[PDB]
Amino acid sequence: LAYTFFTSSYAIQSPFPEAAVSRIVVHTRWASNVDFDRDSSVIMAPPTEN
Amino acid sequence: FGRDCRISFGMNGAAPMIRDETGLMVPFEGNWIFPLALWQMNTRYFNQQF
Repeated sequence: LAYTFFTSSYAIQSPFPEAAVSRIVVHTRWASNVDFDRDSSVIMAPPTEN
Repeated sequence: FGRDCRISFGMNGAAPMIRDETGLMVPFEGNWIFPLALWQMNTRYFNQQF
């Protein structure tokens, strides 16, 4: 496929990652903006990472 | 044409097609009807194919 077909080539933001493979990872409050931190985050890495 | 106007590249010499309103893949020919808002949301892409 010519590069003109893909959306990324036009610098369009996407709601989802544009990748060959994507997975779901739990990351508590990864987008939150809080005033007081409860300092009990649970964060993993992608499964390719230990 | 409506809000859903997905375009598919033609492969191995076949002409590219754009989705009709009733859902039929049609080539880039003939007489079409566009709402203005349709072009606005896809200016860069449309202004490359047409």
